[PDB]
Amino acid sequence: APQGLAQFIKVNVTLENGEPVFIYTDANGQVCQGDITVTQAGTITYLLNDQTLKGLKFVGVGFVTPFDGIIDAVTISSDGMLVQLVDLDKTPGTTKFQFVLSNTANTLLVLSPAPQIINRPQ
Amino acid sequence: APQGLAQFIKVNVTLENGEPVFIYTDANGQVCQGDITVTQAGTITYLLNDQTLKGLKFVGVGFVTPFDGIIDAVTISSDGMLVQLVDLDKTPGTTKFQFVLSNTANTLLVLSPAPQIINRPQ
Amino acid sequence: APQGLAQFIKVNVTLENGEPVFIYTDANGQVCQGDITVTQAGTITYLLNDQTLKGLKFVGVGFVTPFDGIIDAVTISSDGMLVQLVDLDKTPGTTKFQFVLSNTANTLLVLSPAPQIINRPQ
Amino acid sequence: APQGLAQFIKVNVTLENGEPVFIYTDANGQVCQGDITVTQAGTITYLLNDQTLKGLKFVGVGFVTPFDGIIDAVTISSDGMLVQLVDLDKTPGTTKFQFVLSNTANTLLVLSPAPQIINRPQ
Amino acid sequence: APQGLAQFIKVNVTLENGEPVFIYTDANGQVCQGDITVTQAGTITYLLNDQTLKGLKFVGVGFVTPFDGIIDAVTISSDGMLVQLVDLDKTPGTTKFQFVLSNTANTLLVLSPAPQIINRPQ
Amino acid sequence: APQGLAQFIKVNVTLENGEPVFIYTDANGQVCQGDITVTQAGTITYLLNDQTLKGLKFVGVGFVTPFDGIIDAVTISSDGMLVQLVDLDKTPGTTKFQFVLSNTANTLLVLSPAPQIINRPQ
Repeated sequence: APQGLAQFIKVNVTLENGEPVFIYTDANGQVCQGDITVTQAGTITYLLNDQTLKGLKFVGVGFVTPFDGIIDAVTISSDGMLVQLVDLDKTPGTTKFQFVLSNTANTLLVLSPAPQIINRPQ
Repeated sequence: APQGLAQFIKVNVTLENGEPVFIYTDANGQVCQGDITVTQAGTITYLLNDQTLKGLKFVGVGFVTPFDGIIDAVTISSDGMLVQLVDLDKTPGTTKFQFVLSNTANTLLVLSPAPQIINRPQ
Repeated sequence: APQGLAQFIKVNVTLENGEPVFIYTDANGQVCQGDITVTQAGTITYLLNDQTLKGLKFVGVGFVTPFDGIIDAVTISSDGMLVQLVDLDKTPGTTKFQFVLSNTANTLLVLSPAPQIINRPQ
Repeated sequence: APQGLAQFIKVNVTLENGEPVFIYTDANGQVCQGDITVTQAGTITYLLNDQTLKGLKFVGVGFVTPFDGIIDAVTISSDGMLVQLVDLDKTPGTTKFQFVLSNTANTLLVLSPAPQIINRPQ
Repeated sequence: APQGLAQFIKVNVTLENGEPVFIYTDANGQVCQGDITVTQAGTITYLLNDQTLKGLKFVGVGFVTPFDGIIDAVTISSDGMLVQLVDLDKTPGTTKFQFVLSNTANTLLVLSPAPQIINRPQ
Repeated sequence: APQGLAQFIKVNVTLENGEPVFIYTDANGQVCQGDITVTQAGTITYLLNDQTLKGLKFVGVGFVTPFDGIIDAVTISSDGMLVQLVDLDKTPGTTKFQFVLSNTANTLLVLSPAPQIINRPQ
């Protein structure tokens, strides 16, 4: 049976001037800008590396256009260290998303800036 | 003992072209742009009026600069229909925030565009 | 647009003879008896100061007559340190409530004794 | 190995004058007043029969003196229809408790009036 | 009114060769094999003694034949240290179950091997 | 940067003789036996197709040997319709797992029979 592609990205979070900075690294340790092109059905797995000392945990992935069909589903691990996106790459187009995280310093949710997902169907 | 100000805003959510649109209304039914100036300690209470048929519920309020001290705390009701912000208005400045909501159509979180809170301390 | 009043009360919890004692303090540090008169629409914000070493967290606010309309809604912060009441002060009358808290020593919920809210509509 | 006693009580909840009324029934269908004497180690199982149309669910059992040792633990089912108390009946004495329930009409927790548990150790 | 039997079993969990081993002990400290015969209506209370250093907590009790009527309900404590089974012992027969636990080392759930419950109605 | 393989399996659940039966189908609609061989790093995405009318939802994936390193992580969607496994395929070997699901008919968790994951590292 046919298998898609699994992409793996680390979401490193540091503090600069007291506020979070999101740095994505790829499977080669390279800092990457964060946008992703999806060229066939598959998954995107994000691992949190929280270096802020603010107790960050993922609570989900947010979208200003959540019904656009670019991302089919979001899954989250029980410890808030992993989120995975399912992208079946049938609907062509682009969508902006932001990571949503809790923190242990206060009761505000933390939002990343928004990368883009770009779907290029087969 | 001294009492602050309680502001009340309705967060109306409709769908246009299949995607959510956030319309804030004030205590007089007037559509307001959404930014808020806080001029003394108090609270901001947001009531959800979901007209999307997508089962929206608040899950919190997100911030790209969550440690800036403009908003002290966020509280949420058990039904996801209300969120309240505590703003003690000691730290002057401005912050951008986005509502974070779940929906019953898919597993993506929904983000509003970002209003600003502006603190003007006494 | 019209703004209500925001009241702020600290819920200090100590142990005496091994059991919790609830002491409310107002915005001037004064110990207050705990009952509140509401004279216009607004909010009541309760901040937990747990000095018991029993890991108390708010889980909500309970009522023996929960459908009486005196309190419209309860919101809670993710860390269990804040609860807020919405009181629109349309329904005149009085209601008794008790704080409900979890603790880390055992699996029993902790209840405060019951203050009263008294609504005096405009 | 030695076995304790398992008691079973139904917590029937009706509305009278728009507000909840708690009626306990025993294993013979008899209305009982609600206080329980425990004369050896065992469990007390409470089954909710909600006839209010307000969507009641147990969320726990609350105590004003939660560290008194009369009740050792509370367990709850995932549907909120059952709560069980563990009473090892080593500590003699009495304690007052109140059921704590959520409802689907509003975000206030519902509290029962308080029965007593009376421990008479072997 | 008629009272059933309350059975109490400790679920001791150790690590051998890096993996969990479940050892049940009865009310006399005796290691028992784990299967239980139920001869009248009652409850079975399982207390977790986690000696693995892996932060185990019960999250429930699982069944491959969950609709067979042998066990009527499962309740769980808020700290994950206790699970209780309600067995009304009307339906005669046997069922296999496995404890389900979370752990703090990873995001996989932990399953015990399966004991049997055997119902012998009165 | 290097990309792994994403496998997609549907977990169809029917009732036969009142009890759940798990039928896995692959990306071609073929019924498959359920065991999976993993030959490089990647993900396994399981979509629930519940045809039981018992309101099944995934709550996680359980393991009798959860620290064996074959599966690195489990993620779950908010609606309980998807679970995903991360398998980095560094640790060679095999592990047995069972799906864990809640249901709306009773408070017992539902367990599948156990497929195997077999890791063959590159």
